[PDB]
Amino acid sequence: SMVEVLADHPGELVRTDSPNFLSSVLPTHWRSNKTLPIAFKVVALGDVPDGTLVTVMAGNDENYSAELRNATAAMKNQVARFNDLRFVGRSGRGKSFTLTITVFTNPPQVATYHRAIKITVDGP
Ligand SMILES: [Cl-]
Ligand SMILES: [Cl-]
Repeated sequence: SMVEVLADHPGELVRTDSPNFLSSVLPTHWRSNKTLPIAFKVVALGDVPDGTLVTVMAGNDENYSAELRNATAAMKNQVARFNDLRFVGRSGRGKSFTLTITVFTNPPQVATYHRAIKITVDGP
């Protein structure tokens, strides 16, 4: 249940654009190819079997799909923890990326992370 899920992770999860998923918090601006400060997690509020895969993609109007590293994780106890997601492709200082989340239930569901992320060679 959402109340129970919030209660396992108080103060750590944010809405996605889908009522069925929450996520951990990403930086607003990060350095290309740098390890993230908070390992990314996608949390299912609904039933998602263990082993269900989750993949993320990043892009914008200039770049349909920016390079990522380690952009797939598997659900376990309704949480998919990405061990080492990295943002490699750069948005530049003037634009940011939207991060789309795909959860490979049958059939797959798509969610979007709740903020844009800027990726530059130097970072913030
Ligand atoms: Cl790229
Ligand atoms: Cl850049």
